[PDB]
Amino acid sequence: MPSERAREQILRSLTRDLSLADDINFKELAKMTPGYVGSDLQYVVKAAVSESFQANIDSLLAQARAKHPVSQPQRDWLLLEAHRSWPSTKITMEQFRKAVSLVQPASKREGFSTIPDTTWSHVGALEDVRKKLEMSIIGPIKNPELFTRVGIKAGILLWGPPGCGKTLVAKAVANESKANFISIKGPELLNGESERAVRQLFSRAKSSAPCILFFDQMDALVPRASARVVNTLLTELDGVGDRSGIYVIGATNRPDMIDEAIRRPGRLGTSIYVGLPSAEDRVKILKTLYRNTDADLEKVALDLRCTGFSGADLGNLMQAAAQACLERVYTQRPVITMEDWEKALNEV
Amino acid sequence: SILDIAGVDDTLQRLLKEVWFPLRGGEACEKMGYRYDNGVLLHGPSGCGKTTLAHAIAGSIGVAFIPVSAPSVIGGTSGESEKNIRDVFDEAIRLAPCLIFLDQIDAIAGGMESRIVAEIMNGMDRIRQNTPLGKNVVVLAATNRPEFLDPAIRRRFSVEIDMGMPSERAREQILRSLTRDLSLADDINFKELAKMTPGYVGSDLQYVVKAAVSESFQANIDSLLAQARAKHPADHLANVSQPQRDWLLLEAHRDEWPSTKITMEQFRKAVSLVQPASKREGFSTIPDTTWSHVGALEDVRKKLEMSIIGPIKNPELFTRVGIKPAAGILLWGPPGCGKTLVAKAVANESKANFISIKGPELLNKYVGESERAVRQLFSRAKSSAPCILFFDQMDALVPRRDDSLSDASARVVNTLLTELDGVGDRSGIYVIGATNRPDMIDEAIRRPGRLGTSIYVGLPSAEDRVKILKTLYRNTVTTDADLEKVALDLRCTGFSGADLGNLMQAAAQACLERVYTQRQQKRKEPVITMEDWEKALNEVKPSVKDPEKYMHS
Amino acid sequence: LLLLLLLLLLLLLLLLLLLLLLLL
Ligand SMILES: Nc1ncnc2c1ncn2[C@@H]1O[C@H](COP(=O)(O)OP(=O)(O)OP(=O)(O)O)[C@@H](O)[C@H]1O
Ligand SMILES: Nc1ncnc2c1ncn2[C@@H]1O[C@H](COP(=O)(O)OP(=O)(O)OP(=O)(O)O)[C@@H](O)[C@H]1O
Ligand SMILES: [Mg+2]
Ligand SMILES: [Mg+2]
Repeated sequence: MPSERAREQILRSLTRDLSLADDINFKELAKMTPGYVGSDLQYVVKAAVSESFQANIDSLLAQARAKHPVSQPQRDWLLLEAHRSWPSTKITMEQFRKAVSLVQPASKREGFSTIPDTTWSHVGALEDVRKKLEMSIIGPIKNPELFTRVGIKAGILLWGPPGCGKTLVAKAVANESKANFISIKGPELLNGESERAVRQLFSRAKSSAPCILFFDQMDALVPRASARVVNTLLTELDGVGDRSGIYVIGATNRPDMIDEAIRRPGRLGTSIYVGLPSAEDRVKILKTLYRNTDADLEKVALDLRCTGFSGADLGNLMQAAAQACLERVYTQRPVITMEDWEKALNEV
Repeated sequence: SILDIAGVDDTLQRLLKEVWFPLRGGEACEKMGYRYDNGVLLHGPSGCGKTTLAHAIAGSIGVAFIPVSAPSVIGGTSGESEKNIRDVFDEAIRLAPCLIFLDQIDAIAGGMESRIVAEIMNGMDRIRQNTPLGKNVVVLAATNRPEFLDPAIRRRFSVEIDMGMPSERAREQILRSLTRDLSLADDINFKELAKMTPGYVGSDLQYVVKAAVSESFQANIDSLLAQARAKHPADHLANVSQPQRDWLLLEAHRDEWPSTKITMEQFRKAVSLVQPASKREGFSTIPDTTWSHVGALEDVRKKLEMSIIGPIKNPELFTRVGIKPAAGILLWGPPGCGKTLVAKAVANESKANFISIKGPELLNKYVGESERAVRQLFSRAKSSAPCILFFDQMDALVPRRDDSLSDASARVVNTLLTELDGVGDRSGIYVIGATNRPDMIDEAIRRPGRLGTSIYVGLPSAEDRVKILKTLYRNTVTTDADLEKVALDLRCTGFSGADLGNLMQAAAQACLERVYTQRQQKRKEPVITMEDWEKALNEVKPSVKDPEKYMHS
Repeated sequence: LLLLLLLLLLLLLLLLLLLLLLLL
């Protein structure tokens, strides 16, 4: 991808003939668009110009609504049909900031993402996992030449119950080391075109180094296509992380549903168990769902029954309580009460 | 006119700043100094009002308009086809600003065929060149199949407007707009009409109005028929059915209507008579099974009435307590216990659209067509939301991905897994799966977002069999006190729902044998008696020999 | 010009099922 400095020229080149403003500095909107490319910055210019022309339309409607005292969009066409001028404005740097958010980068269609904002504060527990991560993936990124002292010279594996932050852990890892993050699903890769996508992921990562490739549900990609996807992946997991800084992270449920060749010294290293959050973490996990729609939350969940319930399994508890909540409403003829939770702990 | 096209408020908002502006306010672009290369493309379901909207907008903008029909381009010579196209892009440039509408573009933009596309694509570049850049020329293309367009052309259409299907608020606007020149009653609730027309498009709502008008004239036809009958004393009254006589009576005169208004009862009748275009193909008829056909299974009924039937009827009441209007349920248990019965009751008691898949019905022998059937399965399920997808005997559609699976069903399991991921929480699709061997179904199908809800339908208890036997006997017509004794008998220890149905059939057959001998000792009404149940209990054994196998999975 | 009916080819590529053998 174009570098942060290189994107300044593209923004300036497209807006060469556009009436700009002194507040527009081609450095602020460049550092906010890491994954944007030439085809994406093209649409950023288009959105801002159209957004600037929106003032010329809204003002024009005001100039026509006064003359003549059916939804609003239909009224706009009728008002402008009677007339059948336009002040020359300039693009505001504020509009450029809004136009950036409106335009979706094309790297999302390919699965590429910029540096994640998630840190270890968002995830819970992992006091022992963090110690291991700062030497396998996070470690040999900030120090490309310090690990040469001990003569060490390509990725790790993650496993555990589903929905337990395994994707969240990978995003946090890419943030600690300040590296790009590419999360690609297993079944989505499977398309004889499922082998080109394997090389494309590594080729994109190498051109945007440093980067981290996260293959969630990797067991669906290389279970044990039988000798095509599993063979192309091996050729890319060998020359990675030595002088490139890329480290592939894989996720699954158990460390046996993937091929043996993947789990070897030189391609994938240690296997880390992620899941079963502690009581402190589950306080915020339960409050995460209740936030959208604090007394009973720290009591009904921190008991001795909601111990083995994972993050995905904790959603069932609220839904079962919600189902009983509407049961009480009907028998008395939309608010979750404590008596709704008591009759839901033992049915989940 | 614009008044005649409604429910497109979102679409009309984009067309104002993407078609209207670079055709009437081009001076602002000239001052700004910005070329407009935006190729506006209209796409959506067929019948959403693409052709009508593009002609109402054209008449309102006021600039020169060049209607183009793809079939009319061909004149009768290979070189003449380019002559027609070269006479359009030149005319628009010569009469700029102008609007070009390429209606049904995919008909000539999927030899002579390969040269029309080249001429069309080159003509758009000449627009960007031979223009003052302050008098833009916009080319508008409409098509219901955007995927059939040549990538050399669809790349040139940066702006794509997906009209989609109207929502409840939008369908109310369409219904009011259509019934604007008609005489109406006071009971007509257009908001109620919009609620009970899901998956309808503008054309379908036009049929509903058209269907209601015919019902308003039904009373004016019966009076016309009665006059013909009073003119012909007992004519064609023998060997001719009543509908045939009506055609014959009205055929006689052919030479010789009070102005009534449409009521609300006729609008409800009109909706039933109109089948939306989205439901023409691929949807199953609603089952005749109600909750009165389902005996006991209260625990399963409560889960189904709170995850599927509930959210469909009250999407707002359930979403207040964090119950999203979409679910995935995997019914499992021993055979004959009611997994298919309750799924047929849910489809009938939810009043929603129903699609049923009978095992490996989607598999095709050609490359890709087996996976396209799965993708098309969820495409029409979204367009007719809320919809219930019932995968019966699902262990054959998503088998365990072992070494002996072949690279043909794995490509279908992966496609089905991705489609279940694409089903959103507020999508409105309720997927139900049923299987009696959960140990042969892939474990990846049970993740959240996929069929993560499991409901176990098992053998009835002794008290439970009484409810089931009463339900079966009631729907076929001993009284009810004897049914408790039969169902509580120790000989029915392992009976499932099907076994109780088999028990009732055995008693019915035992009645006929008694009746047959009864009518031989009198000649030379059949009612199932308690003595018939006595010999039916002896000759019926449970079908599920080892129930522990089906619940240890 | 005259429009002609021409004979062409197809891709097809049907997929066939197979039987395997196992050891003791
Ligand atoms: N929003 C709407 N309001 C009123 N009438 C509508 C609306 N949408 C469609 N109609 C009516 O339904 C019919 C739609 O025909 P039209 O040619 O516009 O469809 P289309 O979108 O071009 O699709 P296709 O070309 O695939 O048939 C017309 O009779 C039109 O009057
Ligand atoms: N709870 C019940 N109440 C009433 N009838 C029942 C009940 N359960 C089963 N039956 C009877 O048994 C018949 C067959 O049951 P059904 O086909 O629903 O079982 P199933 O779980 O789908 O079995 P399979 O796994 O073999 O498909 C029903 O059509 C009905 O006649
Ligand atoms: Mg049309
Ligand atoms: Mg069944």
